[PDB]
Amino acid sequence: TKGPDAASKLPLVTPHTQCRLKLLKLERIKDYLLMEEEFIRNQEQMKEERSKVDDLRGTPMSVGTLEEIIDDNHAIVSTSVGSEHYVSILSFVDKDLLEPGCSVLLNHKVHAVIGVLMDDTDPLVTVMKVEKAPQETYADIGGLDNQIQEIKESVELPLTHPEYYEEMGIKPPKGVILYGPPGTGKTLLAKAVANQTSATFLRVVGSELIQKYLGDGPKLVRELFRVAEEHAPSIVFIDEIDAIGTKRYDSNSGGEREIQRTMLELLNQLDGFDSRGDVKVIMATNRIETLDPALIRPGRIDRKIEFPLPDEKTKKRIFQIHTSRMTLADDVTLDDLIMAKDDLSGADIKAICTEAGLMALRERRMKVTNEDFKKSKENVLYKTPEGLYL
Amino acid sequence: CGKTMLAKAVAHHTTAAFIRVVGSEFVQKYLGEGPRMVRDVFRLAKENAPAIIFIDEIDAIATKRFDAQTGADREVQRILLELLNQMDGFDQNVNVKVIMATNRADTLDPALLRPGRLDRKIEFPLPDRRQKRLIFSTIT
Amino acid sequence: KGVLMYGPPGTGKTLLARACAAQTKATFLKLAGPQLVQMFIGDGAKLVRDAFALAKEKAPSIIFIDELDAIGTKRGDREVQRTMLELLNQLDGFQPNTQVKVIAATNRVDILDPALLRSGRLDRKIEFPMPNEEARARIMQIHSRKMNVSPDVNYEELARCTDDFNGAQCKAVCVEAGMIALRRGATELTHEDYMEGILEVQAKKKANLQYYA
Amino acid sequence: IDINDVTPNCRVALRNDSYTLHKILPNKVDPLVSLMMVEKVPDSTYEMIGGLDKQIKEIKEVIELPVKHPELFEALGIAQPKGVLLYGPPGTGKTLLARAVAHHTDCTFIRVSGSELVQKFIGEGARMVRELFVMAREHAPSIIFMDEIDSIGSSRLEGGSGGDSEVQRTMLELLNQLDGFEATKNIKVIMATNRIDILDSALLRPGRIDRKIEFPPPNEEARLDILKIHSRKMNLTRGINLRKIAELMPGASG
Amino acid sequence: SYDRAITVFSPDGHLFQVEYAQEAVKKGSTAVGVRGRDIVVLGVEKKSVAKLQDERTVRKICALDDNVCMAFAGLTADARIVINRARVECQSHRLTVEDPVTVEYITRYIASLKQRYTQSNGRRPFGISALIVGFDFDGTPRLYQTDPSGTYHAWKANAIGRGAKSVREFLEKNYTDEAIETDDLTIKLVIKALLEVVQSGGKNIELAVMRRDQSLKILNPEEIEKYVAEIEKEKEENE
Amino acid sequence: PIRALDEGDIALLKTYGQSTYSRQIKQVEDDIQQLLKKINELTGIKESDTGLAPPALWDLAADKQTLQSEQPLQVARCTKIINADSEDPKYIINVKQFAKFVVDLSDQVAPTDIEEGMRVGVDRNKYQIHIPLPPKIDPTVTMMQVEEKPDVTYSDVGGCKEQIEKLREVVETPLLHPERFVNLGIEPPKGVLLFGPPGTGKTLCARAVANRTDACFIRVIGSELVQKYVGEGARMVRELFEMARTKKACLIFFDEIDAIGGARFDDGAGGDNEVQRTMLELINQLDGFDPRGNIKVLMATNRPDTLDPALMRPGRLDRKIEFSLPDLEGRTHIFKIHARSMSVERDIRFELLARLCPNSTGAEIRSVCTEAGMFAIRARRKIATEKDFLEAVNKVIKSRYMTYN
Amino acid sequence: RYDSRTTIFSPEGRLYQVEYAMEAIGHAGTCLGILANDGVLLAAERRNIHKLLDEVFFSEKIYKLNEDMACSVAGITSDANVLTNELRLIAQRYLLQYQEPIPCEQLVTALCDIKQAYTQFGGKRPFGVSLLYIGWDKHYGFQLYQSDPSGNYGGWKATCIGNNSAAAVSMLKQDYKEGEMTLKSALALAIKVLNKTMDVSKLSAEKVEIATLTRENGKTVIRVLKQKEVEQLIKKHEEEEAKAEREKKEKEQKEKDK
Ligand SMILES: Nc1ncnc2c1ncn2[C@@H]1O[C@H](COP(=O)(O)OP(=O)(O)OP(=O)(O)O)[C@@H](O)[C@H]1O
Ligand SMILES: Nc1ncnc2c1ncn2[C@@H]1O[C@H](COP(=O)(O)OP(=O)(O)OP(=O)(O)O)[C@@H](O)[C@H]1O
Ligand SMILES: Nc1ncnc2c1ncn2[C@@H]1O[C@H](COP(=O)(O)OP(=O)(O)OP(=O)(O)O)[C@@H](O)[C@H]1O
Ligand SMILES: Nc1ncnc2c1ncn2[C@@H]1O[C@H](COP(=O)(O)OP(=O)(O)OP(=O)(O)O)[C@@H](O)[C@H]1O
Ligand SMILES: [Mg+2]
Ligand SMILES: [Mg+2]
Ligand SMILES: [Mg+2]
Ligand SMILES: [Mg+2]
Repeated sequence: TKGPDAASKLPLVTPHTQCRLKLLKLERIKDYLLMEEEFIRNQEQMKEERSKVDDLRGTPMSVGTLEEIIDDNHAIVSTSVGSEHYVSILSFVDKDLLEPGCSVLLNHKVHAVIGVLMDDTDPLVTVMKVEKAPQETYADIGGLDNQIQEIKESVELPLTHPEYYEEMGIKPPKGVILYGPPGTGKTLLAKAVANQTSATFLRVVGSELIQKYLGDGPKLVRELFRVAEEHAPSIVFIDEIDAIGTKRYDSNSGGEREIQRTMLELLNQLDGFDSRGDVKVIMATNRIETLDPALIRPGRIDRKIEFPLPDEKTKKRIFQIHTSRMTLADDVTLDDLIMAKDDLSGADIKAICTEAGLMALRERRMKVTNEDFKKSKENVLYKTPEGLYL
Repeated sequence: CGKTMLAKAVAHHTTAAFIRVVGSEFVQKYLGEGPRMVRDVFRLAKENAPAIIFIDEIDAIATKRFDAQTGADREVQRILLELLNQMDGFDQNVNVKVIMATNRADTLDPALLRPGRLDRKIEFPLPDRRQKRLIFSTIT
Repeated sequence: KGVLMYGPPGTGKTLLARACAAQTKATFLKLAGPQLVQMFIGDGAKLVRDAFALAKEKAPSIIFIDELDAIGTKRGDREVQRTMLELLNQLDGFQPNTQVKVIAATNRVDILDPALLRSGRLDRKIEFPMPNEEARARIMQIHSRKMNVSPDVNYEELARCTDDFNGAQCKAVCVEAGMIALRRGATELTHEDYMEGILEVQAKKKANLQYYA
Repeated sequence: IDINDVTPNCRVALRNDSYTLHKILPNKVDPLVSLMMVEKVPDSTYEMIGGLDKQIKEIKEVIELPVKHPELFEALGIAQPKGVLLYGPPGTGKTLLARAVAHHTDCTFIRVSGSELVQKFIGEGARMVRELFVMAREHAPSIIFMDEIDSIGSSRLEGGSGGDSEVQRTMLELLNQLDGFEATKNIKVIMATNRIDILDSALLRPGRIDRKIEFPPPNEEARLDILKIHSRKMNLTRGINLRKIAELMPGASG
Repeated sequence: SYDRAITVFSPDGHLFQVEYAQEAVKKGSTAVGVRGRDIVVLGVEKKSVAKLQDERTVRKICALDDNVCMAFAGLTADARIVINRARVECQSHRLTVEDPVTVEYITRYIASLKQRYTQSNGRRPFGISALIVGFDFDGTPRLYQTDPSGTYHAWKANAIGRGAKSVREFLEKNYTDEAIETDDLTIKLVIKALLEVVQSGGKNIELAVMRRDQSLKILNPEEIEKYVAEIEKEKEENE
Repeated sequence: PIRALDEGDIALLKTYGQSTYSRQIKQVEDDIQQLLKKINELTGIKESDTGLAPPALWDLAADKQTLQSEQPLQVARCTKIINADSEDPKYIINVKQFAKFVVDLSDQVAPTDIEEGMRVGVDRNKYQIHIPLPPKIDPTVTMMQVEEKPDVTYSDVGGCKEQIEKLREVVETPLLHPERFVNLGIEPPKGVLLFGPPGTGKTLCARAVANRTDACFIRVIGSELVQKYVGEGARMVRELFEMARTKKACLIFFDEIDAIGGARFDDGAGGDNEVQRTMLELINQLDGFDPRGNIKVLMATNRPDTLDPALMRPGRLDRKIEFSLPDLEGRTHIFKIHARSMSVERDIRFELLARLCPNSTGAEIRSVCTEAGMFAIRARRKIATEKDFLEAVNKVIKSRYMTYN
Repeated sequence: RYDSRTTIFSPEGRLYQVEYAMEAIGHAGTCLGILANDGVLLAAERRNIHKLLDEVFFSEKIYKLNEDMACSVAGITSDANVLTNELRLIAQRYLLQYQEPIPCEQLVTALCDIKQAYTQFGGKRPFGVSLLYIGWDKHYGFQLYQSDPSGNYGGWKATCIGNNSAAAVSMLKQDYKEGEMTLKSALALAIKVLNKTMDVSKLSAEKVEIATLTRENGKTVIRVLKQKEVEQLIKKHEEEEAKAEREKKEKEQKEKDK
């Protein structure tokens, strides 16, 4: 129960326009930051037994794996080179806190237990934590109201109002899979969750839990969920999970068997024998049909959220959101682009806006226009026989 | 019709280096090793300075790219793509020449067959009567 | 000097090895495949050498190597192959006059290295086939010997109904018949309990399908 | 040494017999990736390219304009373009333009090409992609060329006995690096392909590949330009008509 | 794996390829059909045609007999085949019994034909849906709907094709006795229903009307424009 | 026909369409970012808990505990006493990963309590023995065992009556009532494979077994058995079965054993023979040239068709049990179990809901109940009603049958 | 996999084999047709014009179905021959029954119903041939129709099938007068579009065949233009193009002066 790690983020200046009010808000943020900096400086400018204890502690302390603690002052430790020694335990160590497998600390020369180092989290899993917070609030997601509602009910309401569920003896969904075509808000709705959540967010990509050696992928998955459970509440976002989790066929190769083994370790973590803490999982997928049923099972993935290509009103929302910060001209009616019944993702709409801005800049004009938007729409979109029906 | 033999003749009267390989040697089992050996061969030539690579039977790998739909066809196309890359790409080689021998050039990929910085084409037909006279004289 | 017992899983070659070790006297070395792939380089070859040396010291000896396909299949690969080569050398390194016989066992021979099955080395191949109808009737009687099986059971009919059961599957048929008789508070096993035993062994269920007279 | 410069996953030198940290060394980089950045720029120039005026202008927009003048995009209120995909028939100048960009740009030019990210070991292409983009972020602003991306990245196959699941994983990692959490800061990507119809829709999605530049075979005017470009260093006799040669070459690539 | 055979049940009990025929129907343009007191009307989306293309050869509303019409949604060639067979059966029932074909009889025949093609394994189901609107010999505005599976129902108002679900929901909401009290409000209702899917509304609309004892009449484009103008006027007024 | 921006174009577009506050805003934002960096730098780095005890529990002069009792004895296994040569023992030791040695005792007050393979302690410079140690316990396998009983009983497993009865027989009756089996002369099965579609009560039944049993229960982490260092997985399974034999009555619970070993066909799997080797050692332990003792095995798996026939053989997996999709009665019972704790109306037709959910698993039904509660919550209602349950069924089971009227 | 048979529906409702035939029509030699208020006409390219081939038949792609109708075939040769014979049989059966020429739409409908049956029934691959029909009947006068492998047909003022049909139809769309096109202008437009769509050097007259149907003295006449007339049309088109290029050069010179 170390506690939530959160992600420090500065306030948001409501007026996106360049005006004095924005200047005042930013100046207030800056002046508070300056006061904090000077306070730290003044603390350190106005500022024995433990020092000698640390001197007695080895200078280049080594890290070794405790194994089969014995007696009350003698334990067997490992040197991380396979060798193991019947070392002694100084009084400095906590005791009643050493457990087998714990990465204790050893004096370099005499090899005596002198520390416990209960923070031996692998770098591969420490990197995949979220310390910043992307500035994609839910107000940057045009439409997707139902999807936002589902994910809020899954990963936000259980933390902000944990009385509704206890009031009817219901466990909220622990798993969500966001599936859809290539670019519809699947990753925005994880960015927004990270931005607006007080829980430890853990980015991951399915193609990252796979490791070169044997038994390392499952070990990494176990470590990832162990840290996600130590820090609680926590959310684990596995983007593009079809990297690992595809159908479990009868393998003939060895790498494929190892990948499936990693997938089974993930399945056991999601819903295994023992239990699961307050760790909530959000997977993302382009092609859900190819995923294994055991993974899509509605005990590991309680909610499945489709992100279809936006309809007309959602498309209008996307254009509004992505042209808000643009000096749109009064000649532009963002309806001609909406009406055309062509596959337009939110990514396609943003690319359309960017290309319209670039067309204006090419024409030497800083204010976009309708012809610019038409040209951008034509030149951004890259990609049944006639008369066969009707 | 004496094309491997002409390759060996240039190797004999070669002043710098002659790396000989067979196209069927690039189709090994483990993933992404055919391309790795193509890269290794070309890197070896570059490091060994002016050189002549020879690929005896390129029909195995350098065939019309075609639309792959399985890991094996896709890996063969990957071998061909690596070969195209290394023969003419961002890392233009210096004094590294290439010779590729084949039974027919019609099944060859248009990119590798590119009448540019990838190939100049020569035909080794069946011996004419005059050439047969010469073959008999030389052999005897 | 070398006999290989190869067959499908369950035909009874390990039981034959156990029966030999029982009614053979001599000294029996129960080598068991994966035991000889220790991580430390050379440890597997050392184990093979020590086992063969112990067998030699105990003059009349039989070394039963269960599931030889573990020690070396066909080709870490370097170390396992070196252990296989050590076994090959140990086999080749004494005349048949030595009273140290070796009994390998295997489910899948297609895995085994052909070099292992060569003249001088493990040579006397013993195929262990799926039990025929009479063999299945035998196995069932053997494994039902210590029960209250009623005289009316028809082991010939049971053998007819098996249709490509192992000896292990026949034993399981007997065991499941016993459990089914224990259910329904039965003092004796019965032929119908045996039928339910075959059903449970195959994991299938019997239902009164409505489109059958 | 100040602690604050000692960041996780950085190499440091330790004194002998005392293991005292006494220097911060260059960040560790996988040797395959390290020998993948461009040290000696090619000698190709925009003056060696003919008939690709519009393609040069678009590619130059996408790469040059954002890194050099992000203020323009900030004023416009638009997000910078991120990726450009060159495609077209064989030999139309797709790698020539990449070489010209590498020569004429002052940004760190990294280059993958072919199946350099396809490794027999499990989960190695993804790791190599991650290390690549870490290196590009370190030496930002960066331009990552990726020649023949259809090798590493093409329509995904159902996970089975006849599917390259590992190359698919490599491509998925590349997708995540191009556009996932923590969008790239100043990395611009130039992918090059010879057949675009097979690339995964995830790659071709805008935001990952913002712009797509076609390279049609020259239209006899680009052919005259290419003839002049490649005959400049040549002793052409008088009365020689490169226009006539261009006409004689219909549908011929550069 | 329980697919690709027309006669193979899936373990759930589904014959999937007839369902695929229905999914092929869904790829056709909206066709609405309504019945009133003395009028039965069929509307259809035109989808427009290349200016070089001729129009009279693009038919979705076909009169099977004097007192029966059929609107189409699905594969065009299957449309033609089923329409031809339906016409043959109308004029053959006339011979068998000296009475005009009833709408129920002809829709039953079409459904039986589709079922016959779904029964075997060397045939492909007729991937079409049809709206059969007509007047019985006694005089009654009957409307039926037949699916590729060979099942036919009797509806009071229904839409088939691309905008089937939306148009059908709108008809459920806005179909009433006061809305079909006369012979013009029904037409207003059909144009209203189609305007919910067809963007243009005047160049993507064809209406065919059948009145008691009167031959099928296809409304002129100018009349369609006048009607849509009336609906637009009412909409702006009642806003 | 597209000019390129010149020096003046860029120098005017940055200076002509411009807010009089734009420069100040940009500078202030940059200052905020730099200040954030500097603040993080100054207060950066916490105090990673090193394990120090609270003061006054320490004992200085422990520098004397470091100078005396200094010997950081390595652990060695006496593999051969060299026959003891009567006198002059000259023991042998096997310091793992380091070397073999020929050594002697030193101040060993009990030169007789040395034995072979007793895991003695040995000095660094001169390798004389100093003190023996108890046998190794392999902490991974030590924690593999289940200590705290999960809170699942044989009453939350609805729709599985025959399977529960078979599992109870095989796993409990031989343990708590051997009299009937010995009386009938039947040796009960020793080994069960629970298989079925993903989510049917396999692991739930395993949890119920763990709760009910009074005997050693060992949940085997399928990932802990796969490692580098070829032979390590086989060693771990060997030690696991050794500890199981040590325990009077043991119940192993290999979960998702499809991870540890399927078919043995190698071909291109030359790099995946280590997993096959550990699976072969597991097979040998399950049934080989040795009695296995009072060890009963559970093996859960969704896909019991990739498994090795040598492992599925009914000498190792003797009582294969199938968890099929529950029938109507089972589905109704699952609804009742899962809605017992829910705040629902008093007249909901759970038989109707079981009918509405065909070919649905217990996990599916749990999801239906959860979504019914969620729908009630999304309307500020405290009591979930039949309408909410029907909406949940529609949302979960499915996400037109006009030809099947 | 939903394309192993012609009678298999994709889970989306698509007949992949019929779509394959439709796409495969793209291999056929470019045929096109223009309708003029004076008459109707087809043009077609000779894909293979080897010098060792003989010219035994007066037309390779354009067949005369009956007195008042002709058709250009584009697709597999065997299927095209089968369907041409069947079209002639259908027309003559109608003439025997009713004692008047089959209307063009009726003939097209009959053959397209045959094609539909092939797409629908048993183990029979769909006819991999598209057809362009031109004709004159007492009801709608000069008519031009196009028919697909799937048995779908439409009526067109101008259209093109085969190779580069997209470019040819776009060009006709650009440069066709919806109601003020005569036969001479139709022939000129046909030559233009063929020149711009064949994409093989100059428009060799021996590599194109043109047929025109017109009413004369109350009788329909179908004439396959002789090579002399085709050469004259090509020469006139080349002269027109040269004149346009001269005008553009003069404009460029004037711009240079300016
Ligand atoms: N509903 C939306 N509202 C606003 N922006 C959107 C929306 N959908 C997509 N976008 C835009 O799409 C781009 C990124 O999309 P996103 O990362 O959510 O896609 P995705 O579904 O994760 O795609 P992929 O499968 O390729 O990873 C950003 O420009 C984001 O603004
Ligand atoms: N022919 C047989 N006669 C009697 N019992 C048999 C026979 N075959 C198998 N069994 C029974 O099968 C059970 C297991 O047999 P055993 O362990 O010998 O199998 P195996 O096939 O030799 O082994 P492996 O699984 O390594 O292939 C034992 O109960 C044995 O009694
Ligand atoms: N537009 C051009 N202007 C000048 N030279 C050109 C042009 N296009 C191609 N070339 C010449 O052709 C050579 C090959 O072109 P390039 O390597 O860029 O082709 P590519 O598209 O990468 O081909 P590939 O199909 O082999 O992958 C260039 O080095 C240059 O010599
Ligand atoms: N028969 C049942 N009775 C009650 N609850 C059940 C039943 N079957 C499943 N459940 C519910 O489903 C979950 C149990 O799933 P379980 O762990 O047993 O799945 P599994 O079959 O082992 O699946 P997998 O191995 O594929 O992950 C719990 O929510 C439990 O409430
Ligand atoms: Mg995404
Ligand atoms: Mg040769
Ligand atoms: Mg290139
Ligand atoms: Mg489970």
